[PDB]
Amino acid sequence: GFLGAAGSTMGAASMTLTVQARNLLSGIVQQQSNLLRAPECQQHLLKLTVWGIKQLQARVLAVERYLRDQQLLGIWGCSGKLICCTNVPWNSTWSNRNLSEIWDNMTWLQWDKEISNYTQIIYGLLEESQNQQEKNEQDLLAL
Amino acid sequence: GFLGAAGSTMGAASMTLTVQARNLLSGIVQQQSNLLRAPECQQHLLKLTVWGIKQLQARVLAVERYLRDQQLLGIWGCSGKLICCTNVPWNSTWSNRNLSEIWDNMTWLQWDKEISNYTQIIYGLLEESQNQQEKNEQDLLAL
Amino acid sequence: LGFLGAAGSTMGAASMTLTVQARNLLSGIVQQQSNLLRAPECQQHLLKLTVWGIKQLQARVLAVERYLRDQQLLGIWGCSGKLICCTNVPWNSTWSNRNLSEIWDNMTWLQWDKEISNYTQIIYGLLEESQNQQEKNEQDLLAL
Amino acid sequence: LWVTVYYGVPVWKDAETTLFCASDAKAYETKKHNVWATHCCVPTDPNPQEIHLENVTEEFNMWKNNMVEQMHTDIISLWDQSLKPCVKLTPLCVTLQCTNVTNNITDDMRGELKNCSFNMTTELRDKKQKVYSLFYRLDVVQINENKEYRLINCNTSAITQACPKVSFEPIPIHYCAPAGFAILKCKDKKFNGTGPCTNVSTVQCTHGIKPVVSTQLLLNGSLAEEEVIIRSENITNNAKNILVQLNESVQINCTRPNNNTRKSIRIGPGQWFYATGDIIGDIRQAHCNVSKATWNETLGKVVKQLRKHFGNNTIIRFANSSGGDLEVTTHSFNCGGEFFYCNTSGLFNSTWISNDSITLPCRIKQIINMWQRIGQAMYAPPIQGVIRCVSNITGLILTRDGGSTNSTTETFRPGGGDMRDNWRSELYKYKVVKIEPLGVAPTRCKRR
Amino acid sequence: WVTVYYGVPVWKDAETTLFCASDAKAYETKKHNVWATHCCVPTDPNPQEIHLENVTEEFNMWKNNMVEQMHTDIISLWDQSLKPCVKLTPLCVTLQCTNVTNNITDDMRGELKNCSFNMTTELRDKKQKVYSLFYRLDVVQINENQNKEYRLINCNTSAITQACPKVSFEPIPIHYCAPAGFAILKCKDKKFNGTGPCTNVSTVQCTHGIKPVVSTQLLLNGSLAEEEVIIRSENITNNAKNILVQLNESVQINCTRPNNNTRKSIRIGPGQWFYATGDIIGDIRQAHCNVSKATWNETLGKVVKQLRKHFGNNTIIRFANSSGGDLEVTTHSFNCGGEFFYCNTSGLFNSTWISNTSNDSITLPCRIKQIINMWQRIGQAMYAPPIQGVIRCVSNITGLILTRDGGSTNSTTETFRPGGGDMRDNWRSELYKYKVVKIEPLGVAPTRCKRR
Amino acid sequence: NLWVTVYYGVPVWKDAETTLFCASDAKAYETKKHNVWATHCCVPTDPNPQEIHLENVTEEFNMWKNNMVEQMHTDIISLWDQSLKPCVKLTPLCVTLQCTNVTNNITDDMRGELKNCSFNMTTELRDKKQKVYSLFYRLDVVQINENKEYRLINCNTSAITQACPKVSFEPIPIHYCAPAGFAILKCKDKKFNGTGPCTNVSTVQCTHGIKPVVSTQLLLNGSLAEEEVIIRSENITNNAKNILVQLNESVQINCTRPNNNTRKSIRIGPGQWFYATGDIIGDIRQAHCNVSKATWNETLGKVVKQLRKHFGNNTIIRFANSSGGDLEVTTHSFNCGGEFFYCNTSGLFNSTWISNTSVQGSNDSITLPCRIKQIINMWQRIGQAMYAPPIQGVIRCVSNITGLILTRDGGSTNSTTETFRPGGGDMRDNWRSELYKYKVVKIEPLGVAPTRCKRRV
Ligand SMILES: *[C@@H]1O[C@H](CO)[C@@H](O[C@@H]2O[C@H](CO)[C@@H](O[C@@H]3O[C@H](CO[C@H]4O[C@H](CO)[C@@H](O)[C@H](O)[C@@H]4O)[C@@H](O)[C@H](O[C@H]4O[C@H](CO)[C@@H](O)[C@H](O)[C@@H]4O)[C@@H]3O)[C@H](O)[C@H]2NC(C)=O)[C@H](O)[C@H]1NC(C)=O
Ligand SMILES: *[C@@H]1O[C@H](CO)[C@@H](O[C@@H]2O[C@H](CO)[C@@H](O[C@@H]3O[C@H](CO[C@H]4O[C@H](CO)[C@@H](O)[C@H](O)[C@@H]4O)[C@@H](O)[C@H](O[C@H]4O[C@H](CO)[C@@H](O)[C@H](O)[C@@H]4O)[C@@H]3O)[C@H](O)[C@H]2NC(C)=O)[C@H](O)[C@H]1NC(C)=O
Ligand SMILES: *[C@@H]1O[C@H](CO)[C@@H](O[C@@H]2O[C@H](CO)[C@@H](O)[C@H](O)[C@H]2NC(C)=O)[C@H](O)[C@H]1NC(C)=O
Ligand SMILES: *[C@@H]1O[C@H](CO)[C@@H](O[C@@H]2O[C@H](CO)[C@@H](O)[C@H](O)[C@H]2NC(C)=O)[C@H](O)[C@H]1NC(C)=O
Ligand SMILES: *[C@@H]1O[C@H](CO)[C@@H](O)[C@H](O)[C@H]1NC(C)=O
Ligand SMILES: *[C@@H]1O[C@H](CO)[C@@H](O)[C@H](O)[C@H]1NC(C)=O
Ligand SMILES: *[C@@H]1O[C@H](CO)[C@@H](O)[C@H](O)[C@H]1NC(C)=O
Ligand SMILES: *[C@@H]1O[C@H](CO)[C@@H](O)[C@H](O)[C@H]1NC(C)=O
Ligand SMILES: *[C@@H]1O[C@H](CO)[C@@H](O)[C@H](O)[C@H]1NC(C)=O
Repeated sequence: GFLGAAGSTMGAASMTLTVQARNLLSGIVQQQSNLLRAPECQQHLLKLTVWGIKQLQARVLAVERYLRDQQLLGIWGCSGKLICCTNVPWNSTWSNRNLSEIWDNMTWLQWDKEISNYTQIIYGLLEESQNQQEKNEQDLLAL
Repeated sequence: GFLGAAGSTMGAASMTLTVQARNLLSGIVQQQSNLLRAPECQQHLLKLTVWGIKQLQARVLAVERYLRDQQLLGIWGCSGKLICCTNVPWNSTWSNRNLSEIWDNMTWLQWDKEISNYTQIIYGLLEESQNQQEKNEQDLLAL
Repeated sequence: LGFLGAAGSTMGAASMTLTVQARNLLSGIVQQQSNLLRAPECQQHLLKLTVWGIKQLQARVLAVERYLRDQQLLGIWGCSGKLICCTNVPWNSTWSNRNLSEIWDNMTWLQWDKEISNYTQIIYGLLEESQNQQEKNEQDLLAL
Repeated sequence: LWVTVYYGVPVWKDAETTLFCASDAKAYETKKHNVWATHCCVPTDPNPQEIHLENVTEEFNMWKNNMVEQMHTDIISLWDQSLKPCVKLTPLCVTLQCTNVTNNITDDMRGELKNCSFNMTTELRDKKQKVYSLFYRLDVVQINENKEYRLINCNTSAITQACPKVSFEPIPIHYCAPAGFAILKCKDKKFNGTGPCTNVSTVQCTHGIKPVVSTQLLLNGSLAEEEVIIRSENITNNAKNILVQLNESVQINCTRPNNNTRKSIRIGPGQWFYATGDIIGDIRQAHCNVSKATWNETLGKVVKQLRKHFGNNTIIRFANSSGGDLEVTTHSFNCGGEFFYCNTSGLFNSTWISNDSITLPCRIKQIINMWQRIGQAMYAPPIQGVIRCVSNITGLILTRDGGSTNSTTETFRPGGGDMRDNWRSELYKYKVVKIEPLGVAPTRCKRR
Repeated sequence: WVTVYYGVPVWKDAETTLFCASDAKAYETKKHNVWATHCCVPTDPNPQEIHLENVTEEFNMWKNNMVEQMHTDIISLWDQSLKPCVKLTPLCVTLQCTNVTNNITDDMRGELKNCSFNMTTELRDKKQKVYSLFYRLDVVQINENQNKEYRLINCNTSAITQACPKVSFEPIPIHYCAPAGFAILKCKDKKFNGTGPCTNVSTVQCTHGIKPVVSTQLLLNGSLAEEEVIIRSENITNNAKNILVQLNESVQINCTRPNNNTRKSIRIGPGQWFYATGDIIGDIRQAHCNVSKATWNETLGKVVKQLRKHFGNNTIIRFANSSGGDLEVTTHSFNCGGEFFYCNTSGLFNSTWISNTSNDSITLPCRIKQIINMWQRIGQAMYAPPIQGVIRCVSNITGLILTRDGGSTNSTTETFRPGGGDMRDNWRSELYKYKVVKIEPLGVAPTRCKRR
Repeated sequence: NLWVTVYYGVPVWKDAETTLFCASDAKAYETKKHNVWATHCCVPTDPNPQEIHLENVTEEFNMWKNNMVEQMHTDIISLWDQSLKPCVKLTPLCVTLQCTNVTNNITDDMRGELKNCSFNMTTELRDKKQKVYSLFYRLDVVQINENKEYRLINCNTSAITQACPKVSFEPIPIHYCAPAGFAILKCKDKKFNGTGPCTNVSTVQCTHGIKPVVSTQLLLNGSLAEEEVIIRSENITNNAKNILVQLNESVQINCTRPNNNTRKSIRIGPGQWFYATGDIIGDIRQAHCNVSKATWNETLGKVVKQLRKHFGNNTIIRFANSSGGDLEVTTHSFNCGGEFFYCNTSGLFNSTWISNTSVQGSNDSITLPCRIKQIINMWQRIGQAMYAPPIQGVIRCVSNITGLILTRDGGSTNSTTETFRPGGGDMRDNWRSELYKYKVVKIEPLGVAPTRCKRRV
């Protein structure tokens, strides 16, 4: 059900995240690798360096985008968890959508369109928050 | 001591779990890369471009399988742990070897053949369990 | 600040700016690819140059491999997802006999790394053992 | 409220990436040294999966669809790679002495087929052999004027022979996106080529597209079952081509009633040159029979849709194309390994103020500059026997006459267009989008 | 109950791209040795084989994808090395030839031919008359109905490339290392009959080092089996399959081209040199091999005993020379000192064995061929340049390839002949011990523990 | 007790050697479409790159062990070969070349420097041969035994490829950039000689922008030294090491090919064109290189004054012209306007210094003659000769010097007139004059250190 809940409202799609989480890596890359290496006549494409380099670039950039997302989740704290809150309050500037409509009667696509320009501020705040949390952890464990 | 005690028993894995794990990337590609670049033969990899493409395919395949396993561990609430427990009950359908506790004599590569079926069912159960746990932890905060 | 947040300035305060060093290892790769992407009619000539394509592909793959090595090596030590983590392996005076104030000030990170280079592998080995023991103990605590 | 970071969000952004080919029915059916099957060795899904996106409305644009550019680059690269190891034909450029073919030839082809002969190298460098072969006049040019002749591409580019075993027959092609990307397929009935579309679904691979090369009439394409559709980036702008998609296939039967016999000459140490040895039977021009009544009905439907777009108080005319190269002034296509250039003046000759069959003459061209490049030239080997192809004309490429003509009569010509347009007729439904799994949202909960 | 274990020692039979390493990267040879230029990465200076206690594992040398990997690797490496070298397309011209009669023994009469021809040299307006000596296997007659006119055998619809003279083709040992995530299991069972289960399994990251030797009938410079003589032919009852015999003890063969030859350098292109065979100094004699006679008789007796162990005692075992066919398969072909030998081996497999007990040398004549069609790829030819001096090789015949004939109507005598011709078999002789295994270190298991 | 802490993101580094990424400025790609360097290093840089504070860090630099120079040499070699690869082969020119003198308004100097040659050339029809004529410089043509028959020199060693005329080899900034996980340490110490500690050490991601200029005896464009003059030899007293002088003040050079040249197009074969040198319009004169005499002798005085610090304070210093050898090294080779110049630098140097003033010397200008050859064997390769096409019209170039390459003649063990000559520097010297101050370093973000804190278990 890849992108099955894409037109569903926010929160309703939050139960499909694992299905969305997979197939960005392995599920499409590993399977396509096995299929590509399954039939004979591999040399009919290995010999053509242009196609091989194009496919390698596609695979490498897929892995790099996945690693970018994973490192961003790590540097904000709480990686390896698909849904995880933080301690950064939501500004009224960021679309001021204090309605319940944030979690109902609005698709994730429209919401991504809404706050597209506030993203980097949030990411910097998350980075600083994780820095503060780790410093506090080290200090308290020292105590 | 790679694959040491591979036929000893399931219960005597212990630090072998580390020994296998680091063998996937740590050293086996980085020290291998140092060995490859050391004698100043990069030109013979850039030349004979098919050989370079084959080496790159091997590297990205190793990285792809490692990231596949890491993502699967993350989806199951087991990221960063070589050993982790889950809440999914064990089914006698998967394995009825319960007249004697497994890990007493059984070794890997034998019990793995017994368990080769129903594996995707187990992976689906683990995925659903971790998703439910994440949803519960989302709800519990500020409840 | 910048790529190096007062690198070599001091051992203590330099640890207060670690996120940029952590981020660069893939931010550079992604931003280099972004720079290539914004410049169309560039990929064709470079792709036809098989040698250059293989060169930069190897560069990107090696960067990713080093980052994955570091992350796996932190995971084996029970420190995944933390830039700063403490362990339960006692420090040995054989590696270095200085006190905390002697090193966390009046010394730079590069000098410290030079001071404990020969023993580095040994420390790593010890760390591995620690994590395994802890995980085994956790199983016992889950048995109770 | 507080910040929550979500991974696995189902959202996307428009993006351009590299798609990879995949084909079905390749186990033994297409293992005849077919180019497309050989390159597209990746198997497809035996049971392709399609996911409907409920309540999703997305903006599509076929005239900015990077999949088309990807397909164009891929097919040109595949063509060049297929021709690359095949033998070269530089020694053919030697001076060519020709006479006319008068052996039981009809009046139509008088001068169309020339019996040429020439000195050429052998496996040994120091020994030359005089050989004889037939050439179509389109690939032969006179010089020093009396009977001396030259190949057309002698002074422009080296001529490569297509490998005789290699076949360029179209097969279904599925473009599959790599990981992190999805192909959104529109399902708006009578989608006019751009703008919003609902009923959208998602796929990992496109439906089977036959990469059929034609220059005036779209062949073996898909049918717009709902009604005849007209698409163009700007109807007012006469410089833009018009792609007309039909709701019924038109039947065309093209043929070369000549029982060809093919010679095989050794030119060098490991090099074979194939030349049209002779014609066993009578010589008659290659031609295409088009179902006349079906064509009349098809033009009627197209005229109705053109009236809806332009108006029903003006006359609509169809006239044959203007001047230029044979690649554009005629319906050029591939049939059974040979190449046809058919004069389409018998079709687009009509006016619509308010058992029969049409015969289109067709010439045969061997030395070809495919893709309208300059530095390359492909020599199609002759093909033994008699060639017949039965094709579905499914779409037309029309260009409105530039003149205003007092806004009285609008004349549409079969002007053809760029090769990309053909695949646009099969790639208007699709759009490539990269997934953006990471997002942020408000919540009522905060980290401890 | 479910525990997810990562780092589990689990195996899967899988195929992957191995890479190769040259032992020690010694610069004794240099000369752009193709086996040293390729396999750049240094080997392990001290490989650490790991024994797996209580591990019985299945092997199958006739389903081993390592063999195909090395066949593809050696073919591709040969093409890569040969590709940037002089093309002798200008050489394919009419040749005016005579017999060589100057100080030549009886056996070589008509073997050599002194051929003159016109060549294009350094300028497209100049034709240079040059001459060279060619072996009759590389030259064929044309216009036979009318000194005489000949051509090369490559002219008959094939392109020919000269090997770069500086490049050496000596078989340096090569260690095959598996990439990350894989391992190479070794059998070590000294009586392993090619397929099936085996004990004493061990693991390595690299093979023991294989010499990529090219030979057709007899296997040279291989490894020996300790439990007498090993026979591996799948199930041997099907006579259509080849039979690889690995020997208890090395049999010594001294092969040589005794003619004192000289290299004549000619220029064709701006920087393209062609290396013709100059006049032979001294007597012209037949290149030949000497096999230790009594050693050969003992070895063939051992092979006879091990064949009896499958076909019984009350049976006649007769060794006869190879059948007809191309020179590549009817003879024992090999590469000695950079030259190509084709030796008639009928002097060895000439015996009958019905035995009821249940100093001298054998001379093999050899022909020399310069124009090689390696691996039977029609459409490509490699020209081996002549090598000045006198060539001697001393080598260990360690195995052989045998084809069995049908049982006729009575099935009383089993007739064996030399076989081979598919180079993969040679590789199998050094790859029956190894198997490529993929590691899948992620498994599940039950436990008393449950997550909180 | 104290416990181990594992820090990630630790700012430490090692001296590693890796591949580097080249990237021109955006405007270099907007225009100069056919330029080879804009095409190759097409990926744009940061329009406003930022450097990093000094951080009170000292670091050791060594330019003669700098792998960046090897990287640039390999990159330019590969780029050059790949740029010449698609262009036409001129194998058909290796024919008996029948030549005579020119004798058309030729001054005394250029007598015999040009030759009117003719030959049978192929056409598109392989059986039809066309007699054609062209103009060749004497350096590209050699005699056969003995109006008179000659051959091209390349046909004696290797087949020759014509450079594509549309391709421009003009130098542009390159800005070598490090890949991810690496950084480039820049040394800002004024009068930094080389191979030593450096204190004013900044860190960057890309270099300041280096023109890949090709010149043998004198450098022609680049970065001027900060102050006075700097002398850079791996071992000054070795006598087999180049000296790599760099100047704080540029020296103007006016280079010119004055002949009004024209280009003649001949058809080699299908889609293949040979560009011969047509008849020169007007009169003929040898190529000139003008140097400001006042500036030149002042610069030489500065160089002598700086040299005296490394040698005895009263050592007489002697500048003599280059020794014999290959034309690549015995003269000042360079590329100007797509043509190749080889200038006799005996006019420069040729002096002695005893009291910080020219013994022979004392608005004016020194004229250096220059020969021109079309057939080039660049980088001292054996094969892979290149045929430079002629450039129509006249040729002008305004160049600087920005340092020169000198070799010290050992002579005897007693130092009377220790001599310096124009060093036949390899191209690695040409780029090592620019890539000094720069060191490539890998980042080792992982480290360990003791603390007071123990993990909680
Ligand atoms: C639009 O789509 C149509 C089909 O839907 C295409 O028309 C087909 O084109 C193919 C390719 O040329 C034709 O296939 C050819 O058929 C020849 C005749 O075969 C007869 O005999 C066989 C015996 O088994 C029958 O099965 C068959 O039905 C016929 O009765 C073959 O001789 C051809 O073989 C060629 O290839 C083989 C290798 O496979 C060689 O050994 C042969 O010597 C020969 O070179 C070939 O298979 C097919 O017949 C056409 N269909 C129809 C109905 O005629 C159009 O081409 C396509 N439009 C465009 C523009 O491409
Ligand atoms: C050290 O650095 C200096 C400058 O920093 C270099 O000197 C420059 O060299 C380049 C290349 O040789 C010169 O560029 C050429 O200039 C010619 C004259 O240009 C004048 O006239 C035109 C007439 O339209 C004016 O537009 C222009 O502004 C000037 O006033 C041009 O005719 C040349 O064009 C040819 O080459 C280009 C290549 O892209 C083609 O597109 C053209 O069609 C034509 O074929 C060329 O542009 C430049 O003029 C020099 N500088 C100065 C100030 O004159 C040195 O070369 C460099 N050192 C070394 C060793 O290279
Ligand atoms: C090349 O020579 C020209 C003169 O032909 C120089 O041009 C001028 O020279 C006068 C001399 O007093 C200066 O005052 C001007 O400023 C110069 N003008 C320009 C535009 O250059 C020119 O400088 C010389 N170039 C070099 C590099 O030596
Ligand atoms: C000239 O050569 C002499 C040696 O022949 C150099 O060294 C002198 O060695 C004698 C040996 O006893 C000493 O007494 C002198 O004092 C040395 N001379 C000096 C100047 O130290 C001498 O150095 C050489 N001079 C030069 C300028 O190279
Ligand atoms: C192999 O099995 C035997 C008997 O079961 C046992 O004693 C021995 O320890 C095993 N080997 C190991 C665990 O390495
Ligand atoms: C090896 O011996 C076993 C013994 O059971 C037999 O089953 C198998 O077929 C034999 N294989 C070969 C290749 O001889
Ligand atoms: C050019 O003139 C000189 C006069 O000394 C003469 O020796 C030489 O042969 C001439 N060159 C040609 C090619 O005629
Ligand atoms: C120079 O050329 C002119 C023609 O342009 C001619 O009249 C004159 O004699 C020539 N002079 C010399 C010295 O070549
Ligand atoms: C250089 O030459 C000029 C010429 O007038 C002179 O003024 C100046 O003093 C000279 N410099 C030296 C250092 O000799």
